[PDB]
Amino acid sequence: DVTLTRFVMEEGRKARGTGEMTQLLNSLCTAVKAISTAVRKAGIAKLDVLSNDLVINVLKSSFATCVLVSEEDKNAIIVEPEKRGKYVVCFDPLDGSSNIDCLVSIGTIFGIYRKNSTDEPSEKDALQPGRNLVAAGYALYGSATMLVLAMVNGVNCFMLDPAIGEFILVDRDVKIKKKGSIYSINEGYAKEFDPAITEYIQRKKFPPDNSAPYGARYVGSMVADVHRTLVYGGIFMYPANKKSPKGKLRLLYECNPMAYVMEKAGGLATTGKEAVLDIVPTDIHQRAPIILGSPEDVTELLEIYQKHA
Amino acid sequence: DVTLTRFVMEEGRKARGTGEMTQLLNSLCTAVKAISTAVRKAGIAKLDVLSNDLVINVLKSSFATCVLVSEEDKNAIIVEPEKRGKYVVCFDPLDGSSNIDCLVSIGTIFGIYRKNSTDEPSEKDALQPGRNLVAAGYALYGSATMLVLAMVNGVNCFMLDPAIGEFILVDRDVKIKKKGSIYSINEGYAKEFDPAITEYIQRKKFPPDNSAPYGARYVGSMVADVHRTLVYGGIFMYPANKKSPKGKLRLLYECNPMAYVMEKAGGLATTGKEAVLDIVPTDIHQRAPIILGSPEDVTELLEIYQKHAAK
Amino acid sequence: DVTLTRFVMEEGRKARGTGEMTQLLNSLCTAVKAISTAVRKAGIAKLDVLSNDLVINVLKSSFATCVLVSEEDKNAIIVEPEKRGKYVVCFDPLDGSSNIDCLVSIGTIFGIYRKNSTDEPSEKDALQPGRNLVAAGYALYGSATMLVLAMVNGVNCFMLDPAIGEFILVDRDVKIKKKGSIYSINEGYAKEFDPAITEYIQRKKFPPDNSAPYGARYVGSMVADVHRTLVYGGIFMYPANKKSPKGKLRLLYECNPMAYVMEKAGGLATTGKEAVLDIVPTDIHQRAPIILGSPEDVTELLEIYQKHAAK
Amino acid sequence: DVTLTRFVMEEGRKARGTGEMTQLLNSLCTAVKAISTAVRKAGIAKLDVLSNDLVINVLKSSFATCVLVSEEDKNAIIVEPEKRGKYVVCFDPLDGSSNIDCLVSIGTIFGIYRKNSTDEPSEKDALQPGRNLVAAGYALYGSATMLVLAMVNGVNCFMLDPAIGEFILVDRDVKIKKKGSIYSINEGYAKEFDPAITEYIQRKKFPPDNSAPYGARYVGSMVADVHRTLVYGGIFMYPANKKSPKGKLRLLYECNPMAYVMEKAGGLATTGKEAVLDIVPTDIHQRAPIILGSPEDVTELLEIYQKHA
Ligand SMILES: Nc1ncnc2c1ncn2[C@@H]1O[C@H](COP(=O)(O)O)[C@@H](O)[C@H]1O
Ligand SMILES: Nc1ncnc2c1ncn2[C@@H]1O[C@H](COP(=O)(O)O)[C@@H](O)[C@H]1O
Ligand SMILES: Nc1ncnc2c1ncn2[C@@H]1O[C@H](COP(=O)(O)O)[C@@H](O)[C@H]1O
Ligand SMILES: Nc1ncnc2c1ncn2[C@@H]1O[C@H](COP(=O)(O)O)[C@@H](O)[C@H]1O
Ligand SMILES: O=P(O)(O)OC[C@H]1O[C@](O)(CO)[C@@H](O)[C@@H]1O
Ligand SMILES: O=P(O)(O)OC[C@H]1O[C@](O)(CO)[C@@H](O)[C@@H]1O
Ligand SMILES: O=P(O)(O)OC[C@H]1O[C@](O)(CO)[C@@H](O)[C@@H]1O
Ligand SMILES: O=P(O)(O)OC[C@H]1O[C@](O)(CO)[C@@H](O)[C@@H]1O
Ligand SMILES: [Mg+2]
Ligand SMILES: [Mg+2]
Ligand SMILES: [Mg+2]
Ligand SMILES: [Mg+2]
Ligand SMILES: [Mg+2]
Ligand SMILES: [Mg+2]
Ligand SMILES: [Mg+2]
Ligand SMILES: [Mg+2]
Repeated sequence: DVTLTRFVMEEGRKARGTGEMTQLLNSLCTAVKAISTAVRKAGIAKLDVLSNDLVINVLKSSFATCVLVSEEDKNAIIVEPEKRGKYVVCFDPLDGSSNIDCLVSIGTIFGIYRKNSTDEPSEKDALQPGRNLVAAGYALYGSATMLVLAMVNGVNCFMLDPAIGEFILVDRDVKIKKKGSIYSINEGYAKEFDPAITEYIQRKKFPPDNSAPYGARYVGSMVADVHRTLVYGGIFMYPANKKSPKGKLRLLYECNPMAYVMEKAGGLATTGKEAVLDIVPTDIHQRAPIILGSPEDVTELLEIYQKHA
Repeated sequence: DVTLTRFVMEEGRKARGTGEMTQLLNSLCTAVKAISTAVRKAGIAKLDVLSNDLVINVLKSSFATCVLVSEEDKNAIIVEPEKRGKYVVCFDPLDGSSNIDCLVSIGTIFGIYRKNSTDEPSEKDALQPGRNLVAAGYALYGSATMLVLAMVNGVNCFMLDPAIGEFILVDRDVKIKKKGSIYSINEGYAKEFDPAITEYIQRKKFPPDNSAPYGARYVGSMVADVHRTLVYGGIFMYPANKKSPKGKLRLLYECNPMAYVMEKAGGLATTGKEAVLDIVPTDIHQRAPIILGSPEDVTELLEIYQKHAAK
Repeated sequence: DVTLTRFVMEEGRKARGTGEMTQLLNSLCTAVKAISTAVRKAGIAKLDVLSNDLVINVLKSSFATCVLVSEEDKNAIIVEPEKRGKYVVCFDPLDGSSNIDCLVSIGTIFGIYRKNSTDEPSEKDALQPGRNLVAAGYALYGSATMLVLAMVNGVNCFMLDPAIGEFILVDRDVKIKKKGSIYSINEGYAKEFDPAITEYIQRKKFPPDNSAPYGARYVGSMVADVHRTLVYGGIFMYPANKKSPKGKLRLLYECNPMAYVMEKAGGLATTGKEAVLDIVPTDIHQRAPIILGSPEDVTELLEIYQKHAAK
Repeated sequence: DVTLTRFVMEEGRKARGTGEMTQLLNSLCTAVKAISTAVRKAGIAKLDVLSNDLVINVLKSSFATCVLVSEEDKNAIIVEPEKRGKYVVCFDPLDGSSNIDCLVSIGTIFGIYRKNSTDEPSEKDALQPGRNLVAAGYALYGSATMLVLAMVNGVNCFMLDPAIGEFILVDRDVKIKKKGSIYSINEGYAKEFDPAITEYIQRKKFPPDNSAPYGARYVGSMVADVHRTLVYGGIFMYPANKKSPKGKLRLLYECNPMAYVMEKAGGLATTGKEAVLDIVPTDIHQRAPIILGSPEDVTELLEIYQKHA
């Protein structure tokens, strides 16, 4: 019976916020419901772009933002002085484009930052390390629509009841299991994996200790593979290959938001040499290898890396 | 503008049917919508058991049914005499159990067969090779809901407009791509694959012709991985392993209906040694290893198998 | 559990129909859902024109239609030859215009007739007395959406479950109450009523038998006031006045279909001098005064009319 | 593009409210959407009571109330000390019961009050005159679902987009037309009307000045007849008859909330001798004759009354 609006509103009162951030989040939610309806093809009797147009618009109207970065735009959107609020938002309107046409789960990922600089708003305002995130999360358009919000005191999962257009709290304080039995990677790149990644895979299939082999799962949508990682445990890997030197997934709105959710839930997120949330961005569309999930599974792979010095 | 309701009514007419089989499809459709709405969690403020009850119940009220086989039931279900029809229906009420809790795509699989017999309806009526199907179909509850239906005439895809509860033809007389670039399998069983499967995988990662490697995709729900296979091309496979020697997927309401759809769409479906559609089942819950998808992809693998048997 | 889709398919079968007319109902249903969703303002974040386009378009794609008459069109619409069927359809796409803006109940009225002729389909095919209808029906977009359908066999009501886009039988073989207690008319035209209507009203407020006065109800939408009349009993009336001498409501897609439903349900429908169903129209947009509802109520009024003509 | 949540939230920030009232209104809205879905019979493949159970529950959880009065309960609901907020709410969960079964428009009416007394919460806390209302309004389940909210600075109309479960602002600052051409009453009681009511009707049908006669309309649901009055202008009348000496409609949750909406929109609401909002309630289920709508139409009838001294 507890709804996202009420949760968000409450959290607003504790913090003693002025109402801007709350406003922002209500706005986000609404955009998410408008995308969910669109993705379930209501009125079917473009998608990548509809999404973006929605997140941009509803965000601007929140009067809570000053800088926007979307995976759909070369340049940072600087907001009109008259709609200008204090937050910097980095979103991925519709994540999982390769999966759109085959009807497989796709999502929306976001990250909220606070204007640090005291100068005119600009792209550098979104080049803050993931560690500075105030809020981060995602909406999965799967069998059902779900919004996962992460904030300092934890990760919570709200189910969208499309009947009355309300997200309902379904999981109180998500924590990922210490150790899982599922691995996610696209193994199509085997020929260009680095030595650590290569050795890790072998262990998941031929465990030296003779334990059960991990199961494999890779939806092809970061948002779906990641959500499963949070919920079932296990590991997700989009490492840097020879064809994609710096990884494929993008730091600001794909790597950072999900890293934050992972740690806030007791998991880890690393590039293999460094915590993702600690990297200082040099480009709003930068890419960075990513490995995330159960603390023990990630740690194991890190040990292989240092072992490969 | 062409609704599924319209499509089936027209098809039944062109076939000069008595409407029983047309009723059947309508009922299967109504159930799909019902299952969809529940899966999307409308009214939230077990999913497998509900799906099953809906199908069993709808199929009975159809008055088109004589025998039913659910993956949810130890034994076939024989329809009471006042409600009997000439049709046998093999269904998997909700496929992709491992993905339910994590909100990934899941679906409903179905296959339909005419009674082959004069005698009291029994289990035996359900033990017909996939080649004998009248229609095979799957509903996918993914980003959007899709119902795919295959009949002697071809494969068609309909999207569910949840705004009006209607399925709308979106892709007509669908044909799978001859050769793809995406391979779908659970590599976790690697230690247990046979030499052919193993050789094949290596070949998707390290192509001898030095071309670009196939990309990998494996949702975990046979309805999801198969649908993508139909629409993007490529190949899907769930071969035999230790835990399941004979394959995991079930012949009657998993392999057969998908192999039917896949072949109507100009694709292949093999266990590795024979055509899935030609196996004569002897147990309604029988399992079978399966390889399906684009012709050149399954063929390449079949050649690896033949190459090993030939040695 | 009995859907409208199922009901019509079964009915068509029992009638041994070729399915054309069955297709027609399906198409009318699909349109109703479509109109409903628009009326409920889904996707908001002209209603009369949209309704019309939907119906005209759906009815044509049905391939069951030869001629169409819309209250929205100056002239009958003749269906192109490749899409022709044997059916003539008189419809009012959205009834209750005065109530649209204020969000009160509005609906869609329809009547269906077989072509009576050998000759090129024309307007003339639509000029058949209401007695000649195969089916008459109305969808009410009120608190909930309801589709009422009447055929030679009776009147049935189906509720729209918008969760699954399906109409569900809720009231079967409906029969209007013999005598009611609610009278429905626009008393604003009082200065212009004829002596009978006037006497009658006075009689509902000051009953000579000293019983309790009928209560008054008048929504302004003929679909709303008629539906209530069918379900609670009582009487509805829109007689002749100065601004409309011949009555306001239209014979073909307002009076006729409602009189058909009302009679199948054991009720009456008169202009005051004759049965609405028996008038032979001579203009597709012709008007007629109407009195309908419970038998004893319309009869009481008819007696007042006869009593004046007799003097 | 402006939603009820954002409007309500904003108004919250101007007033510099602590968030309780805002919370309350978000709660109300949600209850209203849950009733709308129920009334459109979603899941049909009791109503009077479902409604009440919803309004009670969601209101209690708002933590914004201390006293509730529903047309469905003999006694005032006094809220548990631990969920106790400062507001007193008077609602009519589902108005138009006689109309439920025939599918004709029905609604939900509410009125919000502020705890005046400093003693233990009790029924007297809801016996405040309508004039003290802080907020009042209604939700009409018609062809479409609409929420009309009235508050000190005006009346606004929000359309419920059932697609994404959001009310959308559709009318900025409602004002009723000075004069209408529609009258609403149940004329079935003609034999027990008082002289003023009787004479008024005659004028609407046989205007002495020979002008056009008013049209008649009476849905049978206060919420529908009243909403039409607001939107098209004209008059609505549920006068006291001989069979119902004090009127039928009830002061706290039927007469008062709609009076407030009417005045706040430039119209009038009277019992024929007195402004409705000025009556001091002596019972939570009291009844009081009501006449409301266009200022000129109501005033005309008042003149007949004083003329009938
Ligand atoms: N709705 C909310 N939920 C959680 N934290 C919030 C909320 N509103 C404000 N805060 C915290 O308080 C700060 C000030 O909020 P504001 O004045 O609304 O910008 C934010 O940076 C948050 O860290
Ligand atoms: N709706 C339909 N779509 C496709 N084929 C049909 C349909 N109805 C009947 N048929 C064909 O005609 C046969 C007899 O149908 P029935 O009389 O409905 O049992 C079926 O087994 C179908 O192969
Ligand atoms: N779905 C149906 N419901 C009721 N009667 C029908 C139906 N279909 C056909 N009939 C009866 O059979 C006649 C021939 O129908 P058709 O062959 O569909 O044009 C119609 O005019 C109806 O009176
Ligand atoms: N959301 C709101 N909209 C309009 N007025 C409000 C709102 N919140 C508070 N107010 C006004 O400010 C007072 C204090 O609100 P609160 O502290 O939230 O109880 C209320 O009695 C209202 O008169
Ligand atoms: O096909 P690949 O290289 O495995 O890419 C999969 C990834 O691509 C993305 O679409 C990034 O564009 C992610 O959403 C997903 O995780
Ligand atoms: O999890 P595994 O062993 O890879 O098997 C996955 C398969 O399980 C199934 O649920 C069959 O039971 C299929 O839907 C899916 O393809
Ligand atoms: O407003 P009036 O003149 O009372 O007429 C009301 C009638 O108008 C109509 O809209 C006919 O045009 C009917 O739906 C309704 O019964
Ligand atoms: O049938 P009557 O006496 O005109 O009552 C109509 C009124 O009754 C009520 O239902 C009050 O219970 C109102 O909603 C409506 O305005
Ligand atoms: Mg994107
Ligand atoms: Mg992305
Ligand atoms: Mg199942
Ligand atoms: Mg299955
Ligand atoms: Mg119209
Ligand atoms: Mg009309
Ligand atoms: Mg009530
Ligand atoms: Mg009431």
